[PDB]
Amino acid sequence: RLTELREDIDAILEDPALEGAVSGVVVVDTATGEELYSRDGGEQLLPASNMKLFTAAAALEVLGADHSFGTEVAAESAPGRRGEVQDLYLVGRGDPTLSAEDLDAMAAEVAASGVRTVRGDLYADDTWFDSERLVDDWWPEDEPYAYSAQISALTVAHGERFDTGVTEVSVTPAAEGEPADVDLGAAEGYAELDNRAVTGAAGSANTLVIDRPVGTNTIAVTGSLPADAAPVTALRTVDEPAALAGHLFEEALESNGVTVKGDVGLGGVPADWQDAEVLADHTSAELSEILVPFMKFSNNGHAEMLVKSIGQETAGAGTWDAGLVGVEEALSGLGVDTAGLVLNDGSGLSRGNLVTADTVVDLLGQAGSAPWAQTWSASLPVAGESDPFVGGTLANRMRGTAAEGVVEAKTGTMSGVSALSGYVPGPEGELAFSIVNNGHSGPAPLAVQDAIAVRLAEYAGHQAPE
Ligand SMILES: [Mg+2]
Ligand SMILES: [Mg+2]
Ligand SMILES: [Mg+2]
Repeated sequence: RLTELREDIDAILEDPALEGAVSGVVVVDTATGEELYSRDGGEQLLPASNMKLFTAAAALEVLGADHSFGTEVAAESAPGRRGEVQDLYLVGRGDPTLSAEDLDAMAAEVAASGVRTVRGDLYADDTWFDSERLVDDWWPEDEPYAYSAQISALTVAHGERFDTGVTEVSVTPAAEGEPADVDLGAAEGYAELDNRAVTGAAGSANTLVIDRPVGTNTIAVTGSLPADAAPVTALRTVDEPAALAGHLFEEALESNGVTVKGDVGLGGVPADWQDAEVLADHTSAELSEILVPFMKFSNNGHAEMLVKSIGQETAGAGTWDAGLVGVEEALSGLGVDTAGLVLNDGSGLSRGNLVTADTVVDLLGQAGSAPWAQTWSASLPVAGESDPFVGGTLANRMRGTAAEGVVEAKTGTMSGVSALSGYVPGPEGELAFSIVNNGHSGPAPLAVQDAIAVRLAEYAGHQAPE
């Protein structure tokens, strides 16, 4: 039975899509420790978003499943008879799920505290983390796109998936020959608009492009949107997420009847403030709950903020250098052998990351016996599940196979890198597997990955739902 499995996986790995590729493929029975399959398990390879497995485990170790994140509003003293304050600070301590609505609610609280006039300036304080926005080896051509959002302790998260440091751009066709309409979303009045896009003839070709040119806070729209085309909506990153948070808060205060006389900018609560008066605050959901949108949808921003939050907890340092050492030490303390690990970020976006399939499987086993095992597993994509908050990045994979509803695994794909690692429950055992592919030059080998996970589900004793 074991020999059949090995031959079938051998055969799957002979696929032409893996031409020139190196593939770490390890399968283990977690009840015994029996190595069911091992090929190039000690080989160092880029994990892409499989890196988040390491990040999430360390976050749960260091911060705890019950950890929550805070945001506050502070003035030098409370408002008095006149209901006045001078300068005002919006202070973020790394909430990756802070919404525009959360800002309105804090603005309401400011007003309820007796503030009627902010006489001075409004500052956005993101000093809980450093101001290093992007990892060294991240590619600047990726910068406009949501997965490459700048990292800040104070950032507005968009939508139910909580994509941080972005605005939603909507482009709507007008009459043929007239410029297309561009709505910048939350960044209206913050980001600059360079709209060069025109409306094309009905039935013409859609060539619309939405950019943020490198080193600018300009949304540049070019090309042609057909008069009969549906509006085009895209998430685009902004420069300095905290300053957008400041702009949005300004508008919320005004909206809530608080007049702001001064300017909006970046700044930290002054050292010489004797006893800051906290006029409003907000507390995020607990980490266990945050893990779900983080891991199901592979949120890069969440991982990096969690890394800087680890640095804060272990060292009082909201930085990648401290956070990344914190991840390694946490993993060691969990029992994971971290010899093959090279940590350059938390998300896996960095091409400077290295793992081995043996290390991933090692982690999968150690996480399984950790007190937080259940919140950890609930965060992972479940193969072929149609509800996006359940299926995640596996929503449209392995449907109508034995893996559907059973395989829990994390994905990770970029140019020349693809990975799938997780668990296979069954009337036999809860198998743990890692598949890491590097070096292929066509599409990512997702079908090869699916084929292994399905064979494993079958080996485990499962059948396709019909
Ligand atoms: Mg706090
Ligand atoms: Mg606005
Ligand atoms: Mg099944």
